[PDB]
Amino acid sequence: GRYIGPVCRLCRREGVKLYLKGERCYSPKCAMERRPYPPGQHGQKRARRPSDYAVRLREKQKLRRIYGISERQFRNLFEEASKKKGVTGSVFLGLLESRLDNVVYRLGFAVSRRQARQLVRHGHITVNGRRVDLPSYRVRPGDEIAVAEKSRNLELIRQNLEAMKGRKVGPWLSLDVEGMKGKFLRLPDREDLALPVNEQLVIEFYSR
Amino acid sequence: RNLSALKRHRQSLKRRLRNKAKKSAIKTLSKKAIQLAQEGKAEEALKIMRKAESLIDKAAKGSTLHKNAAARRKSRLMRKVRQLLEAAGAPLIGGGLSA
Amino acid sequence: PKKVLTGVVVSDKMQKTVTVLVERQFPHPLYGKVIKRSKKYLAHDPEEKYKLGDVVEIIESRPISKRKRFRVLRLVESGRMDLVEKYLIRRQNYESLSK
Amino acid sequence: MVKIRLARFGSKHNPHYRIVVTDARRKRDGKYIEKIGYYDPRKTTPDWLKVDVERARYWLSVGAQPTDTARRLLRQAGVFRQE
RNA sequence: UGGAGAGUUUGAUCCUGGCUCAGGGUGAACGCUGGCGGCGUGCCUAAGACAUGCAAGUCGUGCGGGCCGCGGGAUUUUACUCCGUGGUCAGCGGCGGACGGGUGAGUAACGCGUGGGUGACCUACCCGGAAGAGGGGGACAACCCGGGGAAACUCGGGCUAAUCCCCCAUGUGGACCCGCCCCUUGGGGUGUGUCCAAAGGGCUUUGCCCGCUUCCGGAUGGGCCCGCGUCCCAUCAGCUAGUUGGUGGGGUAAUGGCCCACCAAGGCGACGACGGGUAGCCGGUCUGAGAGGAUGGCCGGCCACAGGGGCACUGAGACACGGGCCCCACUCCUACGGGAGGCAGCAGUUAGGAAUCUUCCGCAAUGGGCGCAAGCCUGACGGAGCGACGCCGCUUGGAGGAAGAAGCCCUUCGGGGUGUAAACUCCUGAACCCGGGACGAAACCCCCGACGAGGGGACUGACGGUACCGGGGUAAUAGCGCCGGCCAACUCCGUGCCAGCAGCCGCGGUAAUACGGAGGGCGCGAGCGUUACCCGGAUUCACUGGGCGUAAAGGGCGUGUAGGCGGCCUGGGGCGUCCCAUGUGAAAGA
Ligand SMILES: [Mg+2]
Ligand SMILES: [Mg+2]
Ligand SMILES: [Mg+2]
Ligand SMILES: [Mg+2]
Ligand SMILES: [Mg+2]
Ligand SMILES: [Mg+2]
Repeated sequence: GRYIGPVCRLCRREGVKLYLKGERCYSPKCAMERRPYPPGQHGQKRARRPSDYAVRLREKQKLRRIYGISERQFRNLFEEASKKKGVTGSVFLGLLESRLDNVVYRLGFAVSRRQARQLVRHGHITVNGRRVDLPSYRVRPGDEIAVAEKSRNLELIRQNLEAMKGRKVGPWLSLDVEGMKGKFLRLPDREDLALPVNEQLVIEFYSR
Repeated sequence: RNLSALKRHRQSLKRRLRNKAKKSAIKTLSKKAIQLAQEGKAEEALKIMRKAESLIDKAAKGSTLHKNAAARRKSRLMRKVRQLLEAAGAPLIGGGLSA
Repeated sequence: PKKVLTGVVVSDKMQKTVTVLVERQFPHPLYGKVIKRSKKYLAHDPEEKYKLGDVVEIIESRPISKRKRFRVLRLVESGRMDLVEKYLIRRQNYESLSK
Repeated sequence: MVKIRLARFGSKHNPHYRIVVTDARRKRDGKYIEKIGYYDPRKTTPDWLKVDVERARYWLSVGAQPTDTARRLLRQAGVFRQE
């Protein structure tokens, strides 16, 4: 599954900073500072006036590329969201936002989603104490998301969790910094997220 | 290649034979009775009917003629006999008929 | 409940039997319009009683022949030779349809 | 001779039986006359045995034989326990 | 909670209109590629042919033997004989072999679906209730002695047991005829008359267990019948002699031309008979905004078939896949007379084919057959194995890291690109190694109690040293398609109407974003493409929802048959239509 290749490289093309590295994509480039244009031989020749289609494509590309979840998986989540009760555009967001790998990152245990995903695969995370190694794991509200006491030692867990000492966190989350753990309070309201992304267009890409 | 329940066959044959046999009596005896009534025979034609009746009932004790194929035969027979006797004169002596 | 059908007698040309035309009508599954449709039944009339042009009720019955499976329950009204007329002409149209 | 017996639902390495009255001659997982309970041998849930005992008593009343292991479950839910 | 359209007829336009693409699906196959797991799934073709093993038995608590043992007795003389017991082999006798499992050939039909009927019926084992088992008699295998055959086998003679067969009794009762009563298709009740029961076995032995007989009910399972529904062709229009009905038989568990005799002359069809083609039907499945279209593989239900064609026997049940008989076609044995056989059971072989699995492991679980039980049988089944065939989860790293190596590609020779990508620093640690290690299994049974209720006890795991838990631990796989427009993605060479591309429109004739290569780019990712097929879009068969002056389409015109349609008022009825209740609509699926 999952991407694996040049990255603060779509921080590019998709036209806008995705923090996919995070740690660096904050400081003289998401690559996106030095060259704010599409990749490849042609990427700074005069923009082609893009089609109604193109537009819708890129936009979903953008959104998906942010959580680095794969097309297959992304699509399933969307269809899930459609058939579900309530405003489908939003719910979808709620749902992507419930993936453990994302929440691990939203809580700050890692500095990126790709790094966050690894901490999940490698047993470093718990949910309500019991261990969980699925990035795709669906976090529901009331769930407690711990660092694994056995993992609490490593230079990484240290550095990132220390970094959090000053830091503020998601209205829909809570985070006790000392005891290396978070709570997932509620699923995020569209407003709570600041995503560089117009979801109504994504819905539109899954019409025709 | 040797299924020992072809024993079932062996018995089936024995049973086939025992049945065949009982039934043959029943037929040949009924014939006899209705033939005798066709000739107006108080004593002798019932005397025989009465045997045939019995022989049928017995047949229905086990597998031969079970049921009310029994009952059918009895009915058909004691109709046939009864009618044939009033179709000539003479009514009386003995027998399995309610007068 | 044994089905009860009501129709018109269009044949007494058989002993102890009548042919009864039962019309039925309903909405057509796809096209909506209420359409008519009918069926002849051969019904049991043991006292050769009902005649050409009677409207009768017909009742679901223990079989009498291959195709006799209804008995004539009662009579609704006599006379209706228009209905028989309708059937008969429709029947004769048929010659004027081959080669 | 009709039967109270087990009927295999669930999946592979995931048995869940249904406790059913059915004709003796019918296939294991086939058409039954009534469901009257269930049973999860691996006890994965608090809810691992359940039996409609009024119903179990009816079918017994009309003479259905439980399997040996069906009756085991039946007894455990107190079908036979009297006074 | 639901509905997107685009390309292509012209110099241009509007319109008709077809073709084509974008989406979804599949038991797939094919190409390039291919790491791990769970759960599904896998002969769509020849219902062709099949080597081999296995797929249905079991009961010694129904019965008597044969063969191999062992042990006791009678006689004190050793031969002969009685009893007990262990193997083992069939036989008689039971219950099962009609289930389970396989296939879709045939079937356009009461086959299926759905709703009803049976006063026209059956149901072994199970449950409940009423009442019984008292006398006699007989035979056939086994075993023994003969004969025929190469073999399959087979003919005769003699002995014998029983829960095997018969006879008499008893008749709770039931059956039948006739009558009468109620009820109404053959449903109950009643009276003469007649007829009909049984089997024994075990013992923890006078009192229990397993059985037997008659009958009334229950339960489950089935037969038969009926209304409605169920594909294409009218370039198939007439069809029919058991034909349609009757009366009387026969036959069945039971109705019925189901069959037969006799009589009558009828039955069916444009609302599509008859004929031809195709086809198992459904629950469902896929698609669609829906109406609809398409479909019926896995799973569940029904049906039908067991090399092809007949047919009956036995039985509660079969006209019986692993029973029987005959005809036919094939294969095998044959001493040429005769015989054996039937994977559309699990594996497997071979043939056909674009294509479809292991001659595996286990009865541990569930379920089934016999058994009082212990148990035995169970290729049903529970698992494992092969295949990216499908779905789902996971990996091929994470954070740093230059105004930015080399190489390669572009270049107005300044430079621009691949690119934070690599290198390189730290970090984590798929795989792999070590240690522990399941649930699935508590019953049958035994003990206590009372063989009940209830309590106590023991045996048992194919999967499997697997899942899962703990410890250790290596930076560790990327491919395929596409970049003229529709359609997301552009440049240099090569090539010169060639070689080639191509879903449609169309590219190529020396400057090709369309061919081939390369840099770069878009898309998806253990996959990606291709081909085939289904629905979509297609309001392009238009019910929802189309049309016919010139686009395809008004019949050359009438007459009027069936049929369709029918002004205004009032009344009955209540068929259509509408409403309330109620039954039905299994499970799976949704
Ligand atoms: Mg053109
Ligand atoms: Mg033109
Ligand atoms: Mg042009
Ligand atoms: Mg067009
Ligand atoms: Mg048109
Ligand atoms: Mg024209």
